[PDB]
Amino acid sequence: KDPRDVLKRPVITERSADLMTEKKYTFEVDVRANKTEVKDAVESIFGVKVDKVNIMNYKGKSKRVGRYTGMTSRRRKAIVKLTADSKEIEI
Amino acid sequence: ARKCVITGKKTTAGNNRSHAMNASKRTWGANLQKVRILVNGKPKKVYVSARALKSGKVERV
Amino acid sequence: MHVKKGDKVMVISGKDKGKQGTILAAFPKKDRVLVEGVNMVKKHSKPTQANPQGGISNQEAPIHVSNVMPLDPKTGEVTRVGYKVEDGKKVRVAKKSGQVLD
Amino acid sequence: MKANEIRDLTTAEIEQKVKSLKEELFNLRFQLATGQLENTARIREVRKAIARMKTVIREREIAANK
RNA sequence: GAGCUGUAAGCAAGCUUUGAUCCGGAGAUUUCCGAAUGGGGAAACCCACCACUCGUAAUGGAGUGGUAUCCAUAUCUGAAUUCAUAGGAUAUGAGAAGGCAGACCCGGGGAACUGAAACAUCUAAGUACCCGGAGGAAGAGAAAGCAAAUGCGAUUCCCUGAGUAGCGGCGAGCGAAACGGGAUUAGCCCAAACCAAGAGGCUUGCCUCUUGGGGUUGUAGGACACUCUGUACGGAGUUACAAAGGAACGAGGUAGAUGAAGAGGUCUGGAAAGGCCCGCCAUAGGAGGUAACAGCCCUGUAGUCAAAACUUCGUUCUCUCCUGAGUGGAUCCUGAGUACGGCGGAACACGUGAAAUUCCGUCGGAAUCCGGGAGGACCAUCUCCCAAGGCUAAAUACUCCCUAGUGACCGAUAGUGAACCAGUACCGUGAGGGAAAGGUGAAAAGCACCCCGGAAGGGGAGUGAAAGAGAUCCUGAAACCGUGUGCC
RNA sequence: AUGAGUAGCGAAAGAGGGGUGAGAAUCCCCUCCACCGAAUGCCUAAGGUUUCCUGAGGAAGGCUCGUCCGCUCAGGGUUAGUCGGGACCUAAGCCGAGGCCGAAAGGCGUAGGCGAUGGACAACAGGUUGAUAUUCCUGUACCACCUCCUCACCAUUUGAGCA
RNA sequence: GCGAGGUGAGAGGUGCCCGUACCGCAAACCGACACAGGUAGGCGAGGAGAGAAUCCUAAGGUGAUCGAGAGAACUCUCGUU
Ligand SMILES: [K+]
Ligand SMILES: [K+]
Ligand SMILES: [K+]
Ligand SMILES: [Mg+2]
Ligand SMILES: [Mg+2]
Ligand SMILES: [Mg+2]
Ligand SMILES: [Mg+2]
Ligand SMILES: [Mg+2]
Ligand SMILES: [Mg+2]
Ligand SMILES: [Mg+2]
Ligand SMILES: [Mg+2]
Ligand SMILES: [Mg+2]
Ligand SMILES: [Mg+2]
Ligand SMILES: [Mg+2]
Ligand SMILES: [Mg+2]
Ligand SMILES: [Mg+2]
Ligand SMILES: [Mg+2]
Repeated sequence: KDPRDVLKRPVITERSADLMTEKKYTFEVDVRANKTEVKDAVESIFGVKVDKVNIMNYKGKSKRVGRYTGMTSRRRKAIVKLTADSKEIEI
Repeated sequence: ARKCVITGKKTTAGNNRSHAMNASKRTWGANLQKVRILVNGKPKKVYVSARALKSGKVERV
Repeated sequence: MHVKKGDKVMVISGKDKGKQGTILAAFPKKDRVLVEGVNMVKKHSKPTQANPQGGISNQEAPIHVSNVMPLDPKTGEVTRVGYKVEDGKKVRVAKKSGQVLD
Repeated sequence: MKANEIRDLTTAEIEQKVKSLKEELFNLRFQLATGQLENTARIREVRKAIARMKTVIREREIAANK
């Protein structure tokens, strides 16, 4: 499979912005990707050196619009720590 | 099941009848007997009705 | 529809009966059209991000497509519409005179 | 890229274009997330281009096995 | 053939005459679960093995394909045991599995309430229900028939026979069939005698099995002998009668095309399709929509056309297949654990009865052409058929679904439970039960602006024909709740 | 509708001073007082499933009020080789290739599997956010496996080594 | 049995999936309720005390989602006669 199927989009939040000072980048990834796949994808795509990947699953949030109610999609969030002597990611 | 492999004789339902004609359900069994016969030309012992054995065409092994 | 954007049509029904005008926009899903100068409505617009003043706007409202007829190129009278093939291309013809509209 | 143009390439050439379009789509999804993408219409066009190319590749594979 | 990017407003960014959106035919893709089938599992999740590929020094990681069971075919091995066999391994399979249309069909099992004014025989009823097999139909079907005539000629279904004959604690009830009139029509193929070939038991000149020919019936037919005759000239056929295949053409289905005639004048009106006065078209005065009721405003309708592709039927051609008449009565063949019988049950309208006929379990058990069965116990005579093998279309049953339509059918407590995001909300551990809820306007023109208020909600002003049409927005009854007051 | 402005408002100590606000007995802060303290504390199941944190709101829900909330609207928040579970094991029980039995459907059962509530198993201290922490950060460890490498030793068909 | 390359040490490297928020003797779970009920297990301090009893407290938590008066009959829960 292609590396660019694994990473969906970056997470841009106060928490993720804070982590970008410690050289950690938060991504939303495919729900079936393991953290080894995430590690490989980031290196191939961005040409960096990944120290470790931490990963977590998020449930769908219950949501309501008028009478109709439904679930948001569940997500899989990977925090990618780069090595000290690595190039940073540019976005 | 208790069904003759050759002729197909099996249990069948019907009524028992009292003298006062009260009807109650019951079965008639085939008179099946364990005998060694050819099954696909391979002698197995299976249940066959005595009636199917009566002829003698059904040879025992 | 028997008319399309750009055609000059005469309004045959409504308050603006008898008025000629150009089709500014067609809405085939609703069978309504926008005719220049016909069926003017006074929209009460609030101030918005686009328009900061707001105000009461005069604005064309759609009319049902069956209330307009194209004009005959010859006479300039209303005509029903027909179709003929011309150079391997279907065109509308003015049923009254016979000449092509577009 | 209309289908006619796609069919004139070789299978190797087409799959490369798929990779190029995947690079384009990937960058577009990143721009959207950061609020830096103006032409949102580009995303759907690129997706359909990839689909178009995959369709042509798969068409050839099927003609080969037959 | 000019807009489009669904409901669904809105903002955004775009696409389109170099033909978009949209409509139809045929393809591609089609995550995971589900018969679910690599293994497991608390469905929609987890863990593997084998090849090939990506990536790492390597491990770890990733992608594609294969990997259930049973059955069939082929091959290789072959236990206790000697040959063998069981078993095991490999390959090959558009083989089976599961679902449903709550229907129709054929079977395996099979109630009770209830009726009998109690109740057991009986009824309800072979119904409900459970289960299996299926097919577009199913079952039945080409006389061991119906009958009692100068007879009929497969089966199925409709009318009638007839609520008759009958059955029945002769109670409650149950209840035919044949003849007659119709729909539809259609007939065939084997087993055996015999011939030829081949093989194994040599059972030893006999027999069995296997191929092809032959042959298919009843005042008998066939084999076998005799002649006559065809060997395709001619006949048939994939719906039985053997079984697949291909063309050409016709008519359809799945998108569409074209399609006559009034903005007629005038009167109200917010708006004419209405009123009044005039025309015109009609193989078109079906219908829907359009600012009030339209044959002549729009989509249409009558009529006449249209298909790249897929699909249905039909007719021809190709193709495939194919002998059938007469005379003999030497001998031979004409369906065996069968028909039938006793015992125990069941089905026949028919409850064991005088009980024929059909089916099942158990036991006994024929004739076989000088033969056999039936005609309601049974015998004799006569009449009619030839069982114990198979196939067979049409007329018939039913509708979840598709198309086109119809109604002295409903019109929001009605009609489907469900006109509305309904098998939803809610209730239940679960099977399961199961609602309420439609209407602004022709068009959002959905009330700019001002005043009181935190807002809600109001009062003006505007839009509109109408706001006493302002979002639970057509009409707005009664209960019920208030305000004012003429009399008490 | 009547009953009716009636019954009830679900065990319990609050008081005052500031703040916010259109509005405060009810929300926030301060002070004192009071209650639990083998719990009314801390942790962690089953279960719930976003109720958690931040900001905004006061229609409805909250037996009063409301500026407030486990409510409404927006955002955000869950980081593991070592913790618990699976790539480990099995009990009861369940399933079950062939198989046995049964009108049908099915029942039983061998091999073989599944199945914790048990067995086995490698990380600790401190720090840190509004919301996570043996998970992130700092320090110092440990377990299994792999070899582009280095060193040491052994042995190459009674031959080390693995098993 | 397998086996020509092996064993030990060091250096370097690899280590996947699921759960992780919050309540959990409670207003969040089971009781139709923000319900005097029910809910396994671990920790569970001081004085007096045998004690996890009892009374008052620590850590920590809490002041209970209608109030202000009045202080009749009667009712309930108590105290003394
Ligand atoms: K009109
Ligand atoms: K009504
Ligand atoms: K104590
Ligand atoms: Mg995790
Ligand atoms: Mg009775
Ligand atoms: Mg037309
Ligand atoms: Mg017309
Ligand atoms: Mg009107
Ligand atoms: Mg209704
Ligand atoms: Mg109206
Ligand atoms: Mg009272
Ligand atoms: Mg209280
Ligand atoms: Mg909170
Ligand atoms: Mg309140
Ligand atoms: Mg355990
Ligand atoms: Mg926690
Ligand atoms: Mg006293």
